[PDB]
Amino acid sequence: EFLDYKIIALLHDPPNKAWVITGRARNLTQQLSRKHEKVAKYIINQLFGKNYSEKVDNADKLASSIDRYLGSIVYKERSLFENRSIFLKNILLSNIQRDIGNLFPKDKSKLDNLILEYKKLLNVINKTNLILKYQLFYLIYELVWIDSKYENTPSDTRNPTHTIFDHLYATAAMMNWILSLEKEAKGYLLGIDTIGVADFISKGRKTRDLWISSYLVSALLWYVITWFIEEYGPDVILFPSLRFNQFYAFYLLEKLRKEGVSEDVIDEIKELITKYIFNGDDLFENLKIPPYPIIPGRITLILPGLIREGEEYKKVQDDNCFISKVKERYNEGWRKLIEGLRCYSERKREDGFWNLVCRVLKLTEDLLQTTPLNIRVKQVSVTEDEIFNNNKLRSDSWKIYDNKYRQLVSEFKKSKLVKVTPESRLKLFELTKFDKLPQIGEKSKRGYEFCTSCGVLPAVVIMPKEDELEKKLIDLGIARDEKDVRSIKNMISPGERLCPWCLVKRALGAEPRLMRILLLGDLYSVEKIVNEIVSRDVKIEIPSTSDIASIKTFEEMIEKKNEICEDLKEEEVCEKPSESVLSMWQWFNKNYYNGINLTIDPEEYWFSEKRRRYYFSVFRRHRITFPSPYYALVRADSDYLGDLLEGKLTPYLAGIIDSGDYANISEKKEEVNKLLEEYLVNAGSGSIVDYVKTVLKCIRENLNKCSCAEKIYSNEVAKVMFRVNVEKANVEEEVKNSLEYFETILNEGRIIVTPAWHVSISSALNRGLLVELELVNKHKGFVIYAGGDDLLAMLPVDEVLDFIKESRRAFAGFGTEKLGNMCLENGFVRINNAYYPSLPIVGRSYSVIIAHYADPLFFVINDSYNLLEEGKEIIRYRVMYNGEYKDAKKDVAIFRYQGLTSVIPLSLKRPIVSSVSDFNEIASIIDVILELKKRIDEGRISVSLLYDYEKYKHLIVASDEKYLTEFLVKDWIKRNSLRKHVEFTIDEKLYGVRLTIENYPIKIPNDLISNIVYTLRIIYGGE
Amino acid sequence: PYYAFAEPFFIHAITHLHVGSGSSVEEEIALPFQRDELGYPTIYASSLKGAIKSFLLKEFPDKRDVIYKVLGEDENPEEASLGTFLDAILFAIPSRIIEIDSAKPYVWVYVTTYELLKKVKLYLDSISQLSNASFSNLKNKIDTILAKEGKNITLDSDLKSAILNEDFYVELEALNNKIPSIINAGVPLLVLEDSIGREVINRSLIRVRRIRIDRDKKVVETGGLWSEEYVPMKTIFFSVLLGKESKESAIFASCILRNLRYVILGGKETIGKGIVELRWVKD
Amino acid sequence: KRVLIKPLEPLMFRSQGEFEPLITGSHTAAQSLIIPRPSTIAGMLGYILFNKSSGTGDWLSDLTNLLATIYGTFIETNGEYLFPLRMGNHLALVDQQHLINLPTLLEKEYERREKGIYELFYDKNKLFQIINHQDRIGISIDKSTRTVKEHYLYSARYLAFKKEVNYVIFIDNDAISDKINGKIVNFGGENRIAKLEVDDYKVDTSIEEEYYLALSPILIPDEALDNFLDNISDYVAMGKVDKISLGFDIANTKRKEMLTAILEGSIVKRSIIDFIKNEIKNDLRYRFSKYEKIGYNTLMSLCKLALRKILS
Amino acid sequence: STQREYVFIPITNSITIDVKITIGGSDHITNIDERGIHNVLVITGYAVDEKNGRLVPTLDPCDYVKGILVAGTPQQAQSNDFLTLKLPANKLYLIRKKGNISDDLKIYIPYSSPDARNSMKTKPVSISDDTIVNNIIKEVFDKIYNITQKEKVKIEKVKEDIKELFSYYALEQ
Amino acid sequence: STQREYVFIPITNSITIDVKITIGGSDHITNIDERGIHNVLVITGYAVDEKNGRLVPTLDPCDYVKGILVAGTPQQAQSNDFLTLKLPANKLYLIRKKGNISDDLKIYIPYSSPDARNSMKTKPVSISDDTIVNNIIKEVFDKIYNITQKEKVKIEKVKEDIKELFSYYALEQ
Ligand SMILES: Nc1ncnc2c1ncn2[C@@H]1O[C@H](COP(=O)(O)OP(=O)(O)NP(=O)(O)O)[C@@H](O)[C@H]1O
Ligand SMILES: Nc1ncnc2c1ncn2[C@@H]1O[C@H](COP(=O)(O)OP(=O)(O)NP(=O)(O)O)[C@@H](O)[C@H]1O
Ligand SMILES: [Mn+2]
Ligand SMILES: [Mn+2]
Ligand SMILES: [Zn+2]
Repeated sequence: EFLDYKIIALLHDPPNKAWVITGRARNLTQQLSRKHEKVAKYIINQLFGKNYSEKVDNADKLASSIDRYLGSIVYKERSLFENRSIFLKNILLSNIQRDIGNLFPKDKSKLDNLILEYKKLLNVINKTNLILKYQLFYLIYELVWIDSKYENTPSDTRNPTHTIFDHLYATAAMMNWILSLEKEAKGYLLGIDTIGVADFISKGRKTRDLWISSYLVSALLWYVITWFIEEYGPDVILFPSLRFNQFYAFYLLEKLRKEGVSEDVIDEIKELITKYIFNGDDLFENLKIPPYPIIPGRITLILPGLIREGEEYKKVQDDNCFISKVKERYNEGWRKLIEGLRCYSERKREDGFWNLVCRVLKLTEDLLQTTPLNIRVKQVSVTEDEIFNNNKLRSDSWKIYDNKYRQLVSEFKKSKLVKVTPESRLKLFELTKFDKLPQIGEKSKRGYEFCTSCGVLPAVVIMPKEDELEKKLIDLGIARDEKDVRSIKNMISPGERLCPWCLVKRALGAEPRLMRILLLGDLYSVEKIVNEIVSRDVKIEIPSTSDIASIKTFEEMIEKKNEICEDLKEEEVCEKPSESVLSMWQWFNKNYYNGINLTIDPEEYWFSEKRRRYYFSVFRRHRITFPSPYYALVRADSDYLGDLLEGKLTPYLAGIIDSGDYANISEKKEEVNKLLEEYLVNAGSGSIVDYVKTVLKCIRENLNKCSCAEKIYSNEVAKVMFRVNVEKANVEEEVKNSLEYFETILNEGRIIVTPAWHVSISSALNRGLLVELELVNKHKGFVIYAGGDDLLAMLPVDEVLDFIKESRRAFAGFGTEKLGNMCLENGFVRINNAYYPSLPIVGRSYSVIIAHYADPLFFVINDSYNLLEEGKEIIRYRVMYNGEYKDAKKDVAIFRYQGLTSVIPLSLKRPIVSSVSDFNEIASIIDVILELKKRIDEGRISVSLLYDYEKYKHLIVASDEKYLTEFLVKDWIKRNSLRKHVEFTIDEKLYGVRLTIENYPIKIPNDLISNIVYTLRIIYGGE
Repeated sequence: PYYAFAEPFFIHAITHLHVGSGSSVEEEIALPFQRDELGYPTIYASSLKGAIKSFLLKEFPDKRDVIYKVLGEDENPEEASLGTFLDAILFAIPSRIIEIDSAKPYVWVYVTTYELLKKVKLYLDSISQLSNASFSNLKNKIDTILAKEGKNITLDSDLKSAILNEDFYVELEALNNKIPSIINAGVPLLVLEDSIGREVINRSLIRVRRIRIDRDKKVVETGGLWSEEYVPMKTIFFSVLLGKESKESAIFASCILRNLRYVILGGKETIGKGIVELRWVKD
Repeated sequence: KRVLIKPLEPLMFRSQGEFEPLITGSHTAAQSLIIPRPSTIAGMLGYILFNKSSGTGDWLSDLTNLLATIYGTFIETNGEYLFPLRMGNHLALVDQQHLINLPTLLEKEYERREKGIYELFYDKNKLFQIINHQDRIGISIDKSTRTVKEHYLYSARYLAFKKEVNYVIFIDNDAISDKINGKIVNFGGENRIAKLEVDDYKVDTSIEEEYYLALSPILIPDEALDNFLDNISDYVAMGKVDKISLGFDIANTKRKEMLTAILEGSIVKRSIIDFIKNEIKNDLRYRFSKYEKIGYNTLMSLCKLALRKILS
Repeated sequence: STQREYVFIPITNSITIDVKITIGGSDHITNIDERGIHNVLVITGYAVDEKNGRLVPTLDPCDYVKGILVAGTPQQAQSNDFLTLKLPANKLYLIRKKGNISDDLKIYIPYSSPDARNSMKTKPVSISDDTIVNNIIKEVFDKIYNITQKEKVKIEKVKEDIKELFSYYALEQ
Repeated sequence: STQREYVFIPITNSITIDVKITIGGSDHITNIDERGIHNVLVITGYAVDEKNGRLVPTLDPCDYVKGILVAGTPQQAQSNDFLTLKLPANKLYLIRKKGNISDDLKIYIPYSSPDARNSMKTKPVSISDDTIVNNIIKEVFDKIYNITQKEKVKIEKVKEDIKELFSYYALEQ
């Protein structure tokens, strides 16, 4: 029968739930006639009503920790543990509140005017599609909320840990269970993990290969969840969230274009998408795809144990249904993409390259059957035996998630003990032993060739070396004429051997609009899309490493538009933009109509061996700094975000509390006790904090149970007698359960994770991602994969340090720029009065590879990943928390320049921030290196500075007084001089910091100032 | 057969040398030398073979086919070279000596560690009783020396004490009574404890700053300053050339290797940083 | 019986495919395998024992026409013995003792087990105390400019041994032993050299524990592939499964055959053994017989020096 | 918590009953849910003397005992000869843990004399004669956990895993 | 033929005495010759009691006891509790094999029965704190082995391997 009654779960709480409760205006009372239920009933003016007997009695009392962190009745009272104030605290920090103010919807009409846009954006959806109305409303609930300048709301004022919507969007997650448990008692946790994503991104020769490999990861994982968001509604996903997802917004308005809909109401949501889910750009319509891969290649689902094919729902019929479903859907998406590619290429039997692609696809189908990217799927079951005392909830049922989630992650960890590579799946023994491989192209004189892009797979398309191509490309089978070589030679450089998979990658890179075969899925035919693409032809320019290395050269030619052009005037560098080619590279996109043709290959003009002397002369005659061949590969991964989703404290104390320290956490009782108690007592807002801290004192030093339940109770009973209409109290059960909660928290040693925790972390991850998207674009960078926690960009070697600093600060919500529509504010993310949380507790590491543009991207990406993996686990730098010099592991920045390495600690504080004060301390060492590089460039210091610190280093690391070392560095600089009457000293927190390493080939100076000067050596070495 | 005969030879630096490695270390030098696994200065076999092959192609242009056969071919490189060089390993480095004793005046001395001699013996043991050319006396000398590992040993001397490289006092002791010199340059050799020997050695290397001057206003250009590292003149390396049995390998060993004293190794040759004298251990 | 391979200098066992300046606007690079594949040792020993009148087809035919059942390679430093150990993307050298509690360690519950294996690969690992990658950048020089050619630059992560290191194989026939004694060979890629010394030894073979250490890449016969990659948990406790190529044959100058394999250092569950024998045809059994003669399916157990083939 | 005991499962049937319990505690050591024997206790370093059963301990960790933590009290007529152990109960090497133990347990373990009266040499043995598999299933496996023949109409999966899920090292001395 | 003895090595100096007279027997198998503590052995499934110095087993290969095999009879006033067994020397799992295998082995093992009373939190610990470790030289390495400091001027490297070649999981309670 028809189901998914979670539209009732999404409007579960009133829009003024913290203004209705703790009334300031109260005018809404006398002009709309329980306190917060007439409000939730007047916001239901579209669809199915409410059932306070089915949803709120159990589910909302399970989605958030607030119920367990308060107690069933005080979390339900609305009236006892009160505070006339209102705040909104971070989830990871309970110190930084937010002034909320109130110019919210205050009237029966100025709120029905929110109902106006809830109407309009839900009036093209008939009841034909029971889902699509919900599938639409779910996303833009927030969009229409914030489009009106209404400040967002805490979860509820007794515990402002959570916000209004994550407490509302984590309702439906548990609602899946509420609906699949009332019937046949099956709940599931589906987890999709992609195997060898790093090695996959590592395979490629050009940046377009990397970019569409990351896009293949994201699209092949978006395909499988297309069905999950189309069947069980949207709220089936926890990681990654979709509250601010570009992929989901794109797919949503495409599904809106389905069924037949005017292009006149789709714009009313497209504006909310371009404005908030994006940051102003509408290039995702002129590109017809989402511009960046954002799907994290590892995803968690909250499923109800149901299915379709009974014309309606039905209890799932197997223990292994979802696994088979998702594996088959994954293979299905892959083969649909490859067949749509075959058809799009057959649509172009001309152009040479497309013709060669056709010619070799038909030879490699039975090899191209296999997907190039295996996935791991693990599930976990839960039934009513585990949740209910046959009529109600249970005690230790609230912890059932924190147990099943941990079981799931445990099996993920165990299965990750064996890595199988996607190449091991193929059958090649006979194809290599017995010459069977299709060798269209040249022919190897050693059996077969290896793919130059892949490295392991044999090569199908072999390209002759650049000595005479046409006289070979034509007598061989590559090309047909002279015109088609220029288009084959346009994508496959001479000498590029290609395996079927990497050749398919090249094919997709030719026009990356075939991705809509996967990006949408389930929605249009595999041929609708090929027709759409062959109709509106659009070419995209993906930048090579040569384009990134030559960024400032291009930039300095466009500020001499004709003053440099008249010199050449002939070689199409300064000639017309012929077509309307656009691209995802924001700097390329914002600088195209500026005189100079940005689509030239620097490997042709100033990186060539027949030219570049002419171009050296041309640049000499114009004050053009001749380009460096180096670019910055900047990678970054979050610190302990796995443990953080597991509610562990290694995110909070990185290096102090090892992950191995959790096996028997009985040892490090002290730091966990300290910080957890701090967080808990600060998580409250109101007189409730007294109750919780005195409970904690009753938990202090194994004090007592059944005894100290009076001092805490002589205030709880005081509070229930402090009102006029209380009904019943079982304080015996309730205060005991309240102490049992914190006792479990401390005994285990981790904040018990509820769905609201996950959706809050995931939403903040996506929002920080939206911030970093425009931070990369602020520094002429090219994103290969920026998804949430991690990042993989390519920037000039010039603004890598600036970007590192500002990115590591914005990850913690500390910045001064507006980054589109998003104006981050000291730990939060302000979006036009909406204060969304951030991750100011999570550290973040950073890898930087200064690479020559001709360096093989395989080893470059592999070195980047291996640094960011080995080093963060393997390095220890001095830190003090609680006033004691301890060690620390994560949250650093490693640099590498063909042999030089350096590490720059990013926090030097283990609760990396705990006050609003320490927000500026983040990346403080980096601005010092930036200032010092600001002095070296302008000719106030000599680079001899970077070769002269060794002599002072002996003295200074054996040195033991502060101001002694102060003067010592001051005079070391003052032999290369910095200034007249010196003004730039090192800030005296940098000394005594000693970096250790667990005996690895990564050699490093044991001190932070020598590492600062090696970072300067590495940055310069690439300029 | 299959490396029948071998030729070990000494690489005596006539000028300073700089076989470069990019910026391949974590020191303050920006153009370091090629480093061993022990951080000592080494010459890779690629560099040694490439330089020697280039030199021989220039100065024996008629023997180009013999040289191609022994050392490889530019194109049609589907014919394995029947000759090979081992990595050149530092055998001895000159050091400035302020000697206190012996009544004999010395101002520089050859210095080694026991790690260096260990690798030299590794090269040497793997040839003699395996191949057929017999120079066991050198191996016996190196074994006699390696016996005393763990104490600064002087060789062929009466020193008993010295300041090395103006910075290190060391107390020496003769080996037994007397021994044939392993080098023929009449200068004492000292084998030092592997810990003070490497400080002395890394103070014997030449680490210079260098400057690019603005050609008109005679000042340094901004950022036109870097560091380089030369192995000092008179330094000695040690390598072996291994020959697979063939006819033109005999031509190599007869016509060519018997007229090779001086070649050019490494780079920065306009500075004059590559001249080398090859002494074969056959005299 | 035992053959110690003593490298005289850094070595290069190339892990990947193409290493040559094919594309003009790009450098080339390479990374060495920590342990040489058994095909390398086999081809070296054959080169030492070459005949000019045999085979010429299916190299392992006339290769095995000279060898015994070579037993997989491990690391001896100074009489000490180290043994590979492999995880997802990880590879660690450990000694005999640290392998004992490994079966029970992987069945410890979540946090205990992860802490255990994580300490096994970052505290007990003795690799970076005895072997480190020595990056060697090389160039070619055009004799017209005496400068570098266009982008003819290459990296090659060599294998530098900080102390004395041997590679240890065991060989059955003794007439082979006293004909390859003291041979200077071209052991590995890009022309590096190693020495061979042979010493007769004694280690037992017939052992069947629950688990095993793969001292060599276990080759999977490509007809058991899908019958293997659906139920990976049944045969390997931890390690890496990878597509490999058997190398490069010298007499015929071709690249050898690509097969799926279980890389050395992976721990296999005894279920593997019969799973191979019961899922291979006699015609493929004849091929894999030779594949084992050269040394590819070698198992040691975590209790003793338990040398064991798989098919044989 | 509870107390569990020490049993080897060879081709021998002499281990029928000295564990006098049929229900025990709310926790259960080995459970069976139509996939075979689960929660197998593995003991490393204790050779067996299968006839005149008294497991003489060895020193070599390359022998094992595929035992079960057999539920209950050691008949309260033994342990003047046995050993016994109250573990923190994380140390027991239990195969394929189905449930979750709260690491609290005590284990009584039979034991024997070192047997210095003949050269020690153990041999590996597996469970032969699947009919004797069935009969040891009868004598010992049935009357300890009686959910077999209760819900189990599937013997092909519960009697043929014990085929080789239990292998040991017998001395025969 | 001779008989050997596997004396424990905890953080404790309860290893000052195990045998009556200095050396006694004819030959020893464990050797200290210039480059390592050869032929040491590691017993598993057990644990050491640093105070009340004896063995206190805890059965899993996760736990292990590292002891040296010396030729002596245990104090002549005990071996009511000291294991005395005999193995064919190839179940003798020796670490760092260097010497000669005897094939007729007899061992004495310092050990007390578990006598379970405490929750045996069995915690490993290094062999370090050089003040503890240096006085051990001529009473654990020259009270039974006069061979060192006779020819050996190589004590600190066979000290380097002392720093690691012993490891266990003690009792602590
Ligand atoms: N959409 C994406 N595109 C590219 N890279 C991604 C994407 N999502 C995640 N990654 C990266 O790929 C890895 C994903 O994690 P993971 O699932 O462990 O793959 P892995 O690194 O290969 N480890 P494993 O799955 O065990 O093989 C991380 O390094 C991410 O930074
Ligand atoms: N619970 C989780 N949910 C979603 N993605 C996760 C989760 N745990 C880890 N990942 C991602 O999967 C990969 C796991 O790599 P890993 O490095 O172990 O994660 P991690 O928590 O960041 N550990 P580390 O980066 O070393 O501090 C990374 O790409 C993570 O972003
Ligand atoms: Mn991370
Ligand atoms: Mn990681
Ligand atoms: Zn490829």
